[PDB]
Amino acid sequence: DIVMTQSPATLSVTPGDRVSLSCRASQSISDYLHWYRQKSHESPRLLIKYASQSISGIPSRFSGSGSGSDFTLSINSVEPEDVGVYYCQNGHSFPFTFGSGTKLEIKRTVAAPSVFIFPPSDEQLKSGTASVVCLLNNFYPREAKVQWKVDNALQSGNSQESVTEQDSKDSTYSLSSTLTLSKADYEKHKVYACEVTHQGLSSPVTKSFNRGE
Amino acid sequence: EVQLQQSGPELVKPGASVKMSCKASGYTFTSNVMHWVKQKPGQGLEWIGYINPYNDGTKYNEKFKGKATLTSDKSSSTAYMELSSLTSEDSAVYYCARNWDVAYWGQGTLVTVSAASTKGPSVFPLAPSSKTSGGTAALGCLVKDYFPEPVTVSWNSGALTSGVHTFPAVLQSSGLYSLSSVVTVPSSSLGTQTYICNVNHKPSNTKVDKKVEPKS
Amino acid sequence: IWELKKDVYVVELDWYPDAPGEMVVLTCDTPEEDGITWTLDQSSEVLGSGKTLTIQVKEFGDAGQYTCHKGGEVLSHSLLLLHKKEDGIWSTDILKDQKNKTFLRCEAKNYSGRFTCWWLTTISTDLTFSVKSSRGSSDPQGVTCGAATLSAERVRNKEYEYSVECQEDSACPAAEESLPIEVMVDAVHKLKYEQYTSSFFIRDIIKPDPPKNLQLKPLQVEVSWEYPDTWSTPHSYFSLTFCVQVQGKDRVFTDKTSATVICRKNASISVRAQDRYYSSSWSEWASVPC
Amino acid sequence: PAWTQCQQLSQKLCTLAWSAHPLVDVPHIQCGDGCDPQGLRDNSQFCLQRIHQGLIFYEKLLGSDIFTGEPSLLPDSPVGQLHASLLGLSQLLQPLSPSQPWQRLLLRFKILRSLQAFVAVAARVFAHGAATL
Repeated sequence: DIVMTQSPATLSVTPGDRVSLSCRASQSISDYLHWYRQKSHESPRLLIKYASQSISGIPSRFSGSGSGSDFTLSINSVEPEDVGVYYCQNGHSFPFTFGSGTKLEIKRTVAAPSVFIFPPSDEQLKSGTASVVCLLNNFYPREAKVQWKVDNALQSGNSQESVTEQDSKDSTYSLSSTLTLSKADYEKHKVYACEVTHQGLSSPVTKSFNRGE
Repeated sequence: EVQLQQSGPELVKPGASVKMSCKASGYTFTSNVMHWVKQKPGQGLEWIGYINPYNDGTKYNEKFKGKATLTSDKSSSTAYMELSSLTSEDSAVYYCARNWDVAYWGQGTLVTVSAASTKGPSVFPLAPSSKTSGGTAALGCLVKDYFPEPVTVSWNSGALTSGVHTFPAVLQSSGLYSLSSVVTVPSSSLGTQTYICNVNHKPSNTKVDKKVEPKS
Repeated sequence: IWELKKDVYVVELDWYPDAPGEMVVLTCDTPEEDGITWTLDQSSEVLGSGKTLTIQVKEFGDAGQYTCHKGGEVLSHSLLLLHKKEDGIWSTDILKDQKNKTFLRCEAKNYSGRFTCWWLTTISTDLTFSVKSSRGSSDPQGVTCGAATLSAERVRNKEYEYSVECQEDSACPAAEESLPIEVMVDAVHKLKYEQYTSSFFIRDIIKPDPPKNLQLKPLQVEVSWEYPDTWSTPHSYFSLTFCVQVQGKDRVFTDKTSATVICRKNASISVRAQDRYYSSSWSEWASVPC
Repeated sequence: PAWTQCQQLSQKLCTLAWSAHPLVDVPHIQCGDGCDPQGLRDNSQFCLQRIHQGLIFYEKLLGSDIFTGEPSLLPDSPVGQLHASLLGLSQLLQPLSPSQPWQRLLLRFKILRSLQAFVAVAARVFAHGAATL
């Protein structure tokens, strides 16, 4: 079976820059090599076919080259909407095989998150659990620290974070941090706060609420 | 217009089989082969095989022979794939695709192989706070304790799309998933515009439309 | 060394400055062992004696006709020819290349199994050719070819044209050919050997002769003509199609052997033919004056 | 059979078969198949059965992954019409494993060249039969 090797695994690029992605085949495949991009939650989209042939509807920014075993996909001047995973594919002989992908991340200026906090709903509390949610919206870079405090005491082990993939238009991320407590514990305390630190904030930002008020 | 519409997500017991479909429109069904491709969550792509509808001829990746059976029904322009004796290794998104060079793939069918039972989500509002920008308010819905993936979440029946973030699900120690979907809107719109999150979980046939309003 | 024909050998040499060449052992054809001498070409100079003569063949001066003698009489002859391989490729100096490497041009007037091949050269003297042919290479079926001969001469520098005629031994004109005809030409210029080949199906080299008995019947004339005598028969099976052209948008096409056109004054009407069902060559034009 | 209709169809097949001609196990009608004039005279069913089998052979190749797979045929390809015409003709007469993609362009060329020769033989058969039988 032909093994398709891609490098680098990850690329972080500034918009406007030129980009080069490599793909090598373990055996010569002439020009029977295709490139795709797959964005979050979508199926792969063909960008270049047969090593260098253009696809109707794809930006002229994209071009491909190479023949035999070594191939390159070039992006003339990278744009924000280019974020995603790029795969090459052996279109030459059975079994068809795909490379492991290169994830393209876009660099943009620092943007501090907007922070919002949500108490649990009364409907949830009835069930015995309270989820308190902290939202960090549209920030860059991805790294951020969120700590929870209940009645001024730092919490540990009772929260989980989830982060979106990089936005295609604005190149930012969003993150949710969820504190899960029993209804009994929720009911015993008054002040609930999430404290955020991020490259773009000069001092930590705290959002808080007092239970039932 | 070309469409490859695949069937819905499926929760399958280990050892059982599942058959999924890919309904093709907008082109001559017998003029192309139909490939099937597997992709494990957050991983790469593997080609399974293809069928040629005209003669029902098939070609398999050796790795999937005996795991996959491809068929087609010309009368309905539908391609099918049945996977046999399933194990957790078969949990993945499966795509159908026309000839590689014509650029059309289906949207994928997510198969979860587990002995765990299906459970629909509970949906709770993340209400806009009375205390907000700057003129921007955030609100959302918490979609909690469901199994398996996926759920779909839309706002105002699909009319609200700008500013929406639906977070990836996290599998909890309970074995159940949970996620939140949020959206930012004009704070001035709160007393006027209603906000409803539409949550669908096909494996349990659960449909919930939850209105999110300022508390009290 | 390999045998081209009885007593004629081809010595294949990798050609490049400073030999090494190939060692060739010639043996006199005689039961006798003593008193044997060897000469080269028309020279009486004795080059050696003994039943064998060993030559290090490196250049044309080493090739030629070696003759062994005894008691003042000629015993036997061995002719050595050189086949040069330069940079890994066999020379093709003798014939002019008509396309990439297309040296021979072949045409067939009908589906009989008979065809003619032609080639060109700038060389005027000391040249001989030998042609062989078969249908297929594996389990080859016989094709018989006549001797090749000069057929025309033209000016450029002069150029000479040779031709040969071949006939498939057991032909089936109506059949669908599955194996092609192969033609191989042995070319010899002085002591230099070269080999040329062509491969084709008869259907692809078909070129009918021009239409016959072309005639005009004015009333705007009625143009008429007949299939050429050499074309395959019956005509109801081996159909032709035609093109009629008037000249001093003006061409008509027909499967009929007649057409009605507008004959101007001073003009000529021309007709050509092509196999009706397979796109091979159009014939040369047949003309009549308007 | 219906000599005239077969003659007209076989002629169109010759046209289609050359319509996309670029710049450049197998049933073949052999000498023994009796598709020559003398042979059609005596008994024509042998020839027609051989032509029928050739047509079914080509239609199956043209509907196979050699032709339906990558590199995809262009929308202007006449392979669609050729295929329908081969079926059309086989019908008037009597009413193979996966290929490697990198090999398909050459296989398609070879099949189409061989198809040109076959259809020309069939066209002569039907024209002669129409005119003499």
